[PDB]
Amino acid sequence: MSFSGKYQLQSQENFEAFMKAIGLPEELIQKGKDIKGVSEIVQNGKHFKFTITAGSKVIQNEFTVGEECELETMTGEKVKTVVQLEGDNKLVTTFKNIKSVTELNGDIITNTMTLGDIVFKRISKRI
Ligand SMILES: CC(C)(C)c1nc(-c2c(NC(=O)C3=C(C(=O)O)CCC3)sc3c2CCCC3)no1
Repeated sequence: MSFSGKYQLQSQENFEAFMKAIGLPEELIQKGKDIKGVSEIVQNGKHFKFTITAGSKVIQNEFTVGEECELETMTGEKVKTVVQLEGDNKLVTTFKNIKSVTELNGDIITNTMTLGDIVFKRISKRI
C-alpha cells in the first residue's frame, strides 16, 4: 500500500498546546493555528519524500525506512532518528521526546504526535 499523494488538513486537535510545549513564539501559533494547507508524500518503496505544511511553516523530510535520517523540526533544527514501517499503513518514529505515528486508511491520513500528555492529532484527506 502506498502513501503517495497530496493531502489537505481536515481538522486538528491540540495545535496550540503542542506548539506551546515545543517553544513556538505565540505569534507563530496564532498565525498558524487555523491554516489548512496541503501536505505532499512521494513514496518510492522504502524511500519517502515529505513536503509538509505545518501551521505557517513548510517542512521537508526525505528518508528511507529503517535507515538513519534527519527530520526537520518546527524550530528549524535537524534531529537524527529512524522511521519505521509498522504494517503496511503506519509510519512510526521518535524525536525530541515526541512519539509520532502516521497512519493511512484509504484516503485519510491520521498523524498523531505525542509529547508528554499532549496528543497533537491531525487528520488529512487525499485530494
Ligand atoms: C510523517 C513524518 C515523516 C514522520 C513526519 N511528520 C512530521 C510533521 C507533521 N506531519 C503532518 O502533518 C503530515 C500530514 C498532514 O498534514 O496531516 C500528512 C503526512 C504528515 S506535522 C508537524 C511535523 C513535525 C513538527 C511539528 C509539526 N515530521 O515528520
